[PDB]
Amino acid sequence: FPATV
Amino acid sequence: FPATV
Amino acid sequence: GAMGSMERASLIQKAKLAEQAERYEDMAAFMKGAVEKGEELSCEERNLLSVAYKNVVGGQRAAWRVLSSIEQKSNEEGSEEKGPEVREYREKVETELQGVCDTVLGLLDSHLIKEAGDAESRVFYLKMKGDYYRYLAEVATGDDKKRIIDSARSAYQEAMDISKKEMPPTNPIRLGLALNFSVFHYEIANSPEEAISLAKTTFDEAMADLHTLSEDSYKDSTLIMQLLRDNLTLWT
Amino acid sequence: GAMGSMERASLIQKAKLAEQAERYEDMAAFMKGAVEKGEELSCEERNLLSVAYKNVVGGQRAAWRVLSSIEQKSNEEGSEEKGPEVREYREKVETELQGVCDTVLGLLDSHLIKEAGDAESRVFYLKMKGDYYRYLAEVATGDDKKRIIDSARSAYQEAMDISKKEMPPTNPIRLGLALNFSVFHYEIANSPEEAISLAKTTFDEAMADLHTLSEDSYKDSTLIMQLLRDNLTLWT
Ligand SMILES: *CC(=O)N1CCC2(CC1)CC(NC(=O)C1(Nc3ccc(Cl)cc3)CCOCC1)C2
Ligand SMILES: *CC(=O)N1CCC2(CC1)CC(NC(=O)C1(Nc3ccc(Cl)cc3)CCOCC1)C2
Ligand SMILES: [Mg+2]
Ligand SMILES: [Mg+2]
Repeated sequence: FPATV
Repeated sequence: FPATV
Repeated sequence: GAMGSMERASLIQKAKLAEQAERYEDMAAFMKGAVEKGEELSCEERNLLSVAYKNVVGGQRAAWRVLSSIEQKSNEEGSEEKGPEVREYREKVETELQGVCDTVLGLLDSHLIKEAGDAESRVFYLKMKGDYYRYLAEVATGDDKKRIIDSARSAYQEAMDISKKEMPPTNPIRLGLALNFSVFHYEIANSPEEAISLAKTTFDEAMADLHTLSEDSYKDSTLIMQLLRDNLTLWT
Repeated sequence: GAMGSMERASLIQKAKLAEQAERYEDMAAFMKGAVEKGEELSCEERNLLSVAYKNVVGGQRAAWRVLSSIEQKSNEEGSEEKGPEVREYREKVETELQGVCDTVLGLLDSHLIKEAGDAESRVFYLKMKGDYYRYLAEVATGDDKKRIIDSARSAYQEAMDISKKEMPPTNPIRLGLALNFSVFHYEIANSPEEAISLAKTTFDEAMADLHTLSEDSYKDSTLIMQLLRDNLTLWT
């Protein structure tokens, strides 16, 4: 999964 | 903490 | 609300304790109580609210993905019929996730966003609105799926427009919004080129503004820039 | 009970799914439902029940220890008065933990233990009874603390007596019981010498019986023997 904040 | 199962 | 009798300051204190104890459901409930006092949130308090719900929904999303994968495998050719249980339990987790998303969107709509006049607060809440519609979109399969996707897009776009006018390109809120909207494009909107363009342009404009920053601001901004780079590496 | 309408087999299936999803609260609720069907549990089903509640209570214990430490520091000299919040939140977590312990002890008493006639099942349930009284003892400060400690001791002792008569010294249930009763002695009963003696004697008698085992049984037994050694190393 891609990075999110 | 010591090991328990 | 079960937190209606507790002091605002005590709710915030307990949210911080819950964070230390990794009790994120409790943390979220405390922060929900604090929001419902009706006063605007400070920067620190926005962090607590967002951390709490991110952790709760993050766990639910991870569980949903495990169950969805098992369900998908059960529907392949040669897989033995195991009955309705996998679908039922995936639906149970899904419904709980949707409930949390609805709770957060409810707090934003009643009345965090409408009272948020400063760029930092308004962009932060609109980003959250985009995020929780994005999580709804991840699990949506019905008549409203396009509207849910568009609700996320609209919230992110409004946040982007404000951020570009009101915040420097290194502002961590502006960066985190861009990171997440980029992921929305890649994972939800089937727009990988837009995702890549956004991440690249965000990274490059931030790079060019780092010279203006203190050491501590530099650390904060570069941490998020690395996440943009990580995603670009994943996608190219 | 909210699981009263679900098939026993479906509850067990869903417990396994919950385990895969790391949804231990759900796992525990499913297994509680399964127990309440009133049929005896199989070996696999005992594993599921114990895994679920161990993970739930384990998380609660970790949280309680974080909060108790903060509370203890708040009561030292020179610490600023922060009001009742730390005590209140520690109490909240404590009450939830006690609730889970009471739930498990309830399942054991109604009616798992009384129907358990085979050594493996009876020793396993009595060990669980000792464990959940031990967790109650960890947080106890009142009139009943000695009785709670003695309830744990009594359950462990009955399990030990059966295990020594009915099971080989390498049996994983016999080993795990001994490991945990040893920890009870060290941490709860203020009897570190008894704890060390038990762990050592258990380890040595197991060592001498390994020659009788298959490769797979050897792996199972030696895993727990290593835990005994780990504790001995911690304590000596
Ligand atoms: C003043 C104000 O409202 N805020 C500024 C300070 C934060 C909250 C909002 C805390 C800080 N968080 C971060 O830098 C990290 N997470 C994050 C960044 C940006 C956004 Cl939009 C959301 C979350 C902390 C965790 O590692 C990633 C960066 C913004
Ligand atoms: C037949 C029966 O009732 N049982 C035997 C098989 C187990 C459940 C009870 C699973 C097995 N578990 C383990 O070996 C581990 N945990 C554990 C061992 C012993 C006891 Cl008493 C409790 C738990 C698995 C995790 O690593 C440690 C050993 C016993
Ligand atoms: Mg553009
Ligand atoms: Mg002895």
